[PDB]
Amino acid sequence: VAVTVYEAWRQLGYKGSWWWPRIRGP
Amino acid sequence: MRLNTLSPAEGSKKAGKRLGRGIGSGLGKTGGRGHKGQKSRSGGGVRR
Amino acid sequence: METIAKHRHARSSAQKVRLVADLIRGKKVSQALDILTYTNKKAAVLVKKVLESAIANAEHNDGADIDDLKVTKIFVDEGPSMKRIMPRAKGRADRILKRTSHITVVVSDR
Amino acid sequence: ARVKRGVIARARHKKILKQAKGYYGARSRVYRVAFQAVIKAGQYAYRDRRQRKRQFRQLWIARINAAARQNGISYSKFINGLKKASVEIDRKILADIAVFDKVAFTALVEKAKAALA
Amino acid sequence: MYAVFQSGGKQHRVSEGQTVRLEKLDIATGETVEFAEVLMIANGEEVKIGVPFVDGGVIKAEVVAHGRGEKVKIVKFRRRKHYRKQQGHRQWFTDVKITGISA
RNA sequence: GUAACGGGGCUAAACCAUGCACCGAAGCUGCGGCAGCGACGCUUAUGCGUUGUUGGGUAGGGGAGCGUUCUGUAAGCCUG
RNA sequence: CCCGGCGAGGGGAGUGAAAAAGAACCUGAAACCGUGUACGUACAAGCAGUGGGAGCACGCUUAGGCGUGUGACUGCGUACC
Repeated sequence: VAVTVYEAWRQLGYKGSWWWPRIRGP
Repeated sequence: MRLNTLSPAEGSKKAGKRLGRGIGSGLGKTGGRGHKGQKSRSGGGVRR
Repeated sequence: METIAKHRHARSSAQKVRLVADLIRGKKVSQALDILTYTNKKAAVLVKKVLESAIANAEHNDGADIDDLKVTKIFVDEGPSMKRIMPRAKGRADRILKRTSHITVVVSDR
Repeated sequence: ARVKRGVIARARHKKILKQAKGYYGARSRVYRVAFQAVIKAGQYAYRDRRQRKRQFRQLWIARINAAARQNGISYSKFINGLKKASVEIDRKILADIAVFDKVAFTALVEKAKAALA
Repeated sequence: MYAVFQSGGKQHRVSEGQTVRLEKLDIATGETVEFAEVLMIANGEEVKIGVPFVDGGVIKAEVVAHGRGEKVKIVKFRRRKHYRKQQGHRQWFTDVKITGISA
């Protein structure tokens, strides 16, 4: 019978953005 | 006259400094360079 | 005399099995069996099988007379965990654990 | 040439954690917290070695005052009379007498009152 | 019967057949020790003095053993000033056994 | 939320004047122990005595040490 | 040989110097998670300790009293870099 194996993957680190207005903008 | 009975002259084998090895040694945390500045950086200094 | 039966690498979390173990700690085997018979839980089946195995061991190998046996000890440990992957939204990934457990039962005429 | 830090570090950590027995929670299980706990305990011990003497002297004085007022005189006048009579017994012994001997203390009060008057 | 005397800058209250711990004394282990001064003697009636040091009272005792006390730890520390220090200590003492209190 | 004596409470437990007591610190004194620097003796050299005095500490300067792994002393010594 | 689904897992027997060397196999620490015994805890307010301190349990001891564990109540006390 077969033995168990694990794998893994990492993301690309997608460039998310804060789409709401700035905290203390101009 | 035995290989384990010789000894050097007194006051001839000073140890040498070792920087950054705790509080008790008196040279930990910046080992004598003071605080921030140009002279405390790696490779820092000025010309002759 | 002490008789021991164990079930290692049981497919269940230890916390869920521990809820059933304390139901029978210290009872006589005769009432422990039918206590376990009428609880609607998955772990009850496993604990019942272990208990029956312990009774059979205590009858065959060593002396007889299961009419005066008691559950002296019972406890649940943690076995190794298997690790898997579950995808989430926006390209993220998460880690899943599948926990196991070890089940031990000790019976004694005394 | 190459030195491994395996054994010395374990010895140091065990030594620190041994003297943190009986502390609550993670303060007796985790090295980073136990180290601070032990240091603070050391400082407290150093300070209380001084506070102990003050606490005991204050207790002795409070205990002498009650017996003195029982015999009909206040603490200040009592020890002023004792000083005028040139009696050198200290406060610890005086409190001990006041508890365990009601007659010798009365005799001392008599002497102090006689000298003061 | 009990008496009061001072030995090492401190005062004590003892009775016959009792052991006491004092400061270190430069006295051999076997032989006895004298205490000329006595501040008070009490048994039924109190031979207590106005002027210190009751006139004809002495206390008889002999040395039992020398030794050192238990260890204590001294710790000095200063918040976020990069300074700390440690030190240990043990204190010598002497044990005597009271043998006779004479009025 | 009392909220402009720390409270309780106070017609003296408030204020002015005089006086005598006592409490009160890691300050001073008493007892025991450690170390640094001088002066004077002996060893007349290491050293051993008599004393006087000093010992909070960051940046930083000076002086003494503990422990770890390798080489000699090692065909030695310890160890079923 | 026995329980179990002609399972997985165990309990005996046997080999071996050793199976707590059983193939997930030399030794086998820490974080982390449990079972058992002693003491404390349901009118009590805060960096969780430190100084004082009853009571209880266990061991020794010729009383005397010590040693270990716990710790009611109480003075002081706002982590580290």
